[PDB]
Amino acid sequence: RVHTCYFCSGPVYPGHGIMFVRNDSKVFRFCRSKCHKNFKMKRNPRKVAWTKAYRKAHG
Amino acid sequence: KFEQPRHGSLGFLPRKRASRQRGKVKAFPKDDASKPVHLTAFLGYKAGMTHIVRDLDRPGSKMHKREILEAVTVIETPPMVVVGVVGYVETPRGLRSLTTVWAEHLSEEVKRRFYKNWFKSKKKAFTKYAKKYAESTQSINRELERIKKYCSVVRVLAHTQIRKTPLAQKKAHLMEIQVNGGSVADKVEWAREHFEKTVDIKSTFEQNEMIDVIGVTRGKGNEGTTARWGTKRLPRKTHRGLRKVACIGAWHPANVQWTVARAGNAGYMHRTQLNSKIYRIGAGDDAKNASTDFDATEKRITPMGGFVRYGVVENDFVMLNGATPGPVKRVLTLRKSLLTHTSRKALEPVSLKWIDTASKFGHGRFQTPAEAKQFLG
Amino acid sequence: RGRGAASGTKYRMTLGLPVQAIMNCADNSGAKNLYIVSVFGTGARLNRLPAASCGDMVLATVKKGKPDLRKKIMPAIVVRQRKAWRRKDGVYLYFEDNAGVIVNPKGEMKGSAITGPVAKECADLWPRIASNAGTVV
RNA sequence: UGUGGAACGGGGUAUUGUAAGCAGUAGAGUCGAUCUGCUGAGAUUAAGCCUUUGUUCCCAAGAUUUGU
RNA sequence: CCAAGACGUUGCAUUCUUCGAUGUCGGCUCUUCCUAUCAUACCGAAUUCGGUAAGCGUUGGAUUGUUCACCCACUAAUAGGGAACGUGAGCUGGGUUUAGACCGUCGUGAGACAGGUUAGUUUUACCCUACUGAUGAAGUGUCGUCGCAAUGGUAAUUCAACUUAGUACGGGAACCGUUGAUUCAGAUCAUUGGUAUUUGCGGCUGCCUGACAAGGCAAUGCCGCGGAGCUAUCAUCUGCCGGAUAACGGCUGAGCCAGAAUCCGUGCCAGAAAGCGACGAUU
RNA sequence: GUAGCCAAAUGCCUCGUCAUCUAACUAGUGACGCGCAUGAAUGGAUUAACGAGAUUCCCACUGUCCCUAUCUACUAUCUAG
RNA sequence: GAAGUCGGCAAAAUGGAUCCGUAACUUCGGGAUAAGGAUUGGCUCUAAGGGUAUCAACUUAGAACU
RNA sequence: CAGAUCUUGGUGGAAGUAGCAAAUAUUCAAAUGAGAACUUUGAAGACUGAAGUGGGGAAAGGUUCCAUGUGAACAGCAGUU
RNA sequence: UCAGACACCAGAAAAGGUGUUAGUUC
Repeated sequence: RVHTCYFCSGPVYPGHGIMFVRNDSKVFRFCRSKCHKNFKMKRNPRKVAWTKAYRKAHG
Repeated sequence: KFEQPRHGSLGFLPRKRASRQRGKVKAFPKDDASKPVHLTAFLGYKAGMTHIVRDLDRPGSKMHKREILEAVTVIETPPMVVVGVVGYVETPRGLRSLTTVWAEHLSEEVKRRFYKNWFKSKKKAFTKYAKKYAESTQSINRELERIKKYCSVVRVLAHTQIRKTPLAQKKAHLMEIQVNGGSVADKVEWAREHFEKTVDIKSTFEQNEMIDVIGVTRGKGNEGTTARWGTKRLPRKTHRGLRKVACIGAWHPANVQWTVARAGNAGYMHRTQLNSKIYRIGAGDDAKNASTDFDATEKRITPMGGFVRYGVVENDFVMLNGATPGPVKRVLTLRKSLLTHTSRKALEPVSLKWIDTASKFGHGRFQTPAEAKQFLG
Repeated sequence: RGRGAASGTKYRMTLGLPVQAIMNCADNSGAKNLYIVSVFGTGARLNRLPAASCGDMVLATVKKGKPDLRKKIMPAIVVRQRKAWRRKDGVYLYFEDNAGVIVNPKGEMKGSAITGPVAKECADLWPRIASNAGTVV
């Protein structure tokens, strides 16, 4: 099916990203390496201008 | 002491440039007079490739009836126009082309193939042949009767409609396609009735067939033994360099053996890729050709933003399994498989669930422009 | 062999844990890490290091942990792999660290529970590890 | 002398992360890091991306070698 | 070979060349051949021993310069040799290794040791051929299109699980089939990863252009992301059935039959630049 | 041949024996000594600090390697001289 | 993450300053920057530290805010 | 005289080959001229960055200093310098 | 079912072989 990314918060299509699992058994479905690398840099998407998480959480 | 298998295949050398740009069919399927008259090869152009989602109907597998993501290659196949017929007679020295008969009218596409400078020429090709076909149709009749009476192999001269593809080239590609099935008379009358007419790929192939794709691979230029043959990189301490083969031979024989890796051309080579399954034979006029039964979502096969370095596929196309030799927009040959096969993988019918048409230029996140605007504000 | 003791076949996934690799010990057997000395089902390939992936059975030594567990070779199963591998549905999976568990040659865990996520290939391949797994992703 | 070629322009696609300017009952403070609006903006985009009822320009030539 | 596997018996240093110099171990790399066969296939007996058989494969490490070795494992298996003890204008220099130095022993001594211990220059191809690949004059009138196939090359490999089947046979198969993996080969770049002069966008420091803005310099200043291209057993795709046989077992009673991973072809690569054909137009 | 020290840069036998270290060490360290052929200013035994000296091990680190790939400049390359 | 190699050869990693902390051993002098931790921008501010109400001068301590 | 790695001098094949790749880097216009990547002037872009690629001296050189003139030869391309 | 083919000479033996052609004696 279509999955919603965690960083950019846009839609993802099959075989167009990576899925990552942390120690706490939490699953993240990244859409592109750009959001992949930003998340490992611990960059908050709510402060990042191109993410729909920003566009929904800041009005 | 320790040994390893050789690097490279001795059956694919010399590793030289192909003498041909277009993939030559070096073997046609064995003739069966019981089968009806049909063509055995089609000639297309590599539009690009994409990926699909498919439900796998493979009993006994770990992912039976579970979705798989599968890469597919898109080859644009506009109908080919039959313009001639050539007869071959079996002799104690092999096949010999007894005679060749052409159609009355040949388009500018195929007339360019007979010229290097079509712009300068007086365009005299087949002008006298067109005349002799007009007044003297008897001579044509004797030639085909000679083909029927003497020749045992019949091959149609068919050329592509290159103007219909978004290619800068205006010369068509003209090749011989063996006509298998029926008597020699059946093949010749089939060729006569199909002169100047277009043969589409829908008749030749049937959407679940294992074919052989033939073409020249993309040129990688001159390469060293590390990349041309896959040899081990020498250690960092190596004086004069390390991307080489250390020992190219022994003292005796006092020569370099042909089996030793050397630097040289690695690419632009004629290959025959066996067992490629057609996943879909799409029609250019159909506006649903990229829509599956489970997906709807009216869309065309061309990805959003166009095929990279190819254009927009507006004619009939074929969606094949895996990869094919050669870069994009190169002419490719699709022949019927010579070997008979009854494997479950090769026999299972293919039902597409979804076809990706996102931008292959970049990281395309939108299948269609419509829902691209819906996600955007 | 290692594969004979497993239930069913396994798809070719990316190797990410070659020999000499130290990975976390994810069960409660008391070991802290595992040092891969060899991997089962490794044929003959010159200069090629044996390597493991999620669900592969390896020979490991305990570099740090309970002294009775150290200084010995015991079989292990790689349960978490930091190197991404492509599932046949097209999704690429990797874990936050490399991890394994202690097993006997047959495939029964020496420990009683697993801490952290467990690869689905490992769970499908080894029913006992799936039984002792808390979460399978 | 053509659904011709080129040089640009327009559209699409993609990359980055909301440009410069101006405005604010935003800003620790005693002018001022920064923030907000216009602004998923702006820049870039074939250099081996796609497409163009666009704009301007170019082309009916020299040389050379070849006879059953 | 022999009968009482014994006894027996028959077989598989020299100093010719080089001292107006042939670079002198091992490892790495790489290709080829051999069979005296470790594994694989197929047979014959009683897992073991045999026959055909070199098609295919024969590993990751620890110490040691190694060699013969020996350990820790994996594996279907980890067989043995030849190639100037294959391979230094291929490398490396660990071994050997003049000159420095140390130790022990021997010598009155200078010194010696086929004892140990340290440090110690590894030159040149641009010629010929060979081998890679790259053009190419001319027979065939010329040029072009479509082909033919002589010959040369050749490629696939192995394992597991399941089903047979807890059946045959009295604890435990195999034929078939199936799903997957190992090694190898040829491609490909949809997706994923890597790469950054896209100096594409953003960010950062020092200095400089009076400030702002916008730039520049820092032998590509640095940092993040980065399309395209390249590329990954880090990605994906693809990789057979004919004939004639060996061992060996039959048939009739030589001539056939069955018969191996063997052999030759189908297939796949090249196309003879002095092998050829059909076709087009012919100033 | 004392005090000492030792398979030590000194031990042929020899990969000496035992312990330690490692999954595995003809290595290293600790120990043992009928020591081919150790030993006291041919100085013996130690020893802080120091050493581009010789030898092990550990962490960190990494293209040394699994197994390569990509990029830049300069060559090579073609051209005029 | 040394599996390479005769050998970590080459490369990488570390690195300034401030604060905390610092073993064996020792010839008591050292070892020692042992080892190990934390901190670092910009900007608006105050707080002290000098000379004759006023002048001159970088140098440390904080406090927020970003 | 055919030899002596003969002597002296001359000339070949290699061969239009190896090569002319350290020191960031030049570009436009004009002038001169038979001729300009290289001379000169202007404009631009850069570097040495005061332990200089700056300004001087000692040792050594000896006229290389300066103006004018230029067929060659020399400045391993060029050259009006 | 990898015959043999001219001295030196560029090499093979014992023992067998329902191979075959001739002999010897019971």
